[PDB]
Amino acid sequence: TQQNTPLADDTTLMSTTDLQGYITHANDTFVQVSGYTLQELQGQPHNMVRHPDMPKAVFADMWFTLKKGEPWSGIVKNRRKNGDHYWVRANVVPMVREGKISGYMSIRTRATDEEIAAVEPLYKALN
Ligand SMILES: Cc1cc2nc3c(=O)[nH]c(=O)nc-3n(C[C@H](O)[C@H](O)[C@H](O)COP(=O)(O)OP(=O)(O)OC[C@H]3O[C@@H](n4cnc5c(N)ncnc54)[C@H](O)[C@@H]3O)c2cc1C
Repeated sequence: TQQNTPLADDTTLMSTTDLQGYITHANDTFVQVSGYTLQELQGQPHNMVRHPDMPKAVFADMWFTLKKGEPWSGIVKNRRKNGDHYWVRANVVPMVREGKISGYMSIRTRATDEEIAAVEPLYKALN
């Protein structure tokens, strides 16, 4: 199925990746919503969650901003294990340890559907 899974108001997905984007930890809500357990996520890139409809230009601008040491945010469409889609607004922030960017943490809330209708014409003009 490709249908939408409506998320609750308190939905707060949080995860941590290394400098190459491979997941190092994931909170319990990310495990429940994504359908993947913690051990299946650890040591895996964050693209197993990526929905194929998401443009390449969205992630290219994120890593350009992240590699500059700056935080990034945007409306993201994700994919579950069964394959249902759910929109979020990712808030990826570079993690700094001893003056060095050690990784990136992100807190993903539920996307208001009005942010979806504003990027869908832009997303089909991006990829
Ligand atoms: C903390 C964190 C949380 C994330 N959460 C999500 C999430 O919830 N959903 C989601 O879909 N993605 C998420 N991502 C992005 C994920 O890691 C992938 O980069 C994304 O899915 C795109 O990878 P891809 O190979 O599928 O597409 P690609 O074809 O690789 O993406 C297009 C462009 O992305 C750029 N890019 C991707 N990875 C890198 C990299 N490591 N270094 C430099 N440039 C790069 C390249 O310029 C490339 O041309 C997250 C990343 C981080 C760091």
